[PDB]
Amino acid sequence: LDWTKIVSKLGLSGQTAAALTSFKKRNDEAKRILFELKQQPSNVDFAFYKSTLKNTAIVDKIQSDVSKFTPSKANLSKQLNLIESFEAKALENAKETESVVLAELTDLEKTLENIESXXXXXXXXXXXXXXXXXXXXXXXXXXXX
Amino acid sequence: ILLVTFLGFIALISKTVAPLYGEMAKNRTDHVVGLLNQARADHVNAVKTRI
Repeated sequence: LDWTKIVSKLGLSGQTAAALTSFKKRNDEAKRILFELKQQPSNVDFAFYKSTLKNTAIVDKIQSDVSKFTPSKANLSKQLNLIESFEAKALENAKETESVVLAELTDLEKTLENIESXXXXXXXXXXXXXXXXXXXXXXXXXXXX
Repeated sequence: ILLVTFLGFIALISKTVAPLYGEMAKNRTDHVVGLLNQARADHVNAVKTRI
């Protein structure tokens, strides 16, 4: 139950504010409807309805049909629109971090360990760190654009 | 005048040696401090982007 993490789960764009507010309102209304309603069928007091009705065999026939089965507004799991989009979202957003965020962590560790170290050998290692820092600066401007 | 010019230039070159090294600190030594500050800011920006 991520409360503070679900509000900041999106990126820098504010286009996901309408989709996140509609999903949170639908989940709260569905849980409140199940708690406000009774978690049972019905009483159906046939002991005081069959002997009090004017017509003979009136309340006895209606009590047997209501306690059997009837139709209800329900659906099946055939239209799995959210299940099909879950695999495509993880393969484009979550799977992109396995090659973009992983390459940035390996390049930052190699540049920090080389720029901090004697003369000609240290200058050669600093050249590779300078090239990685220049590429990181261009990637930082592209991430904000 | 040849001996007086050599002694006067020796004292002036001694004071100019300390002034040239001090003036170079605002360009040569300042470049190392500027590169270290730029590398520290780039490392914090790369760690924030990776997080």
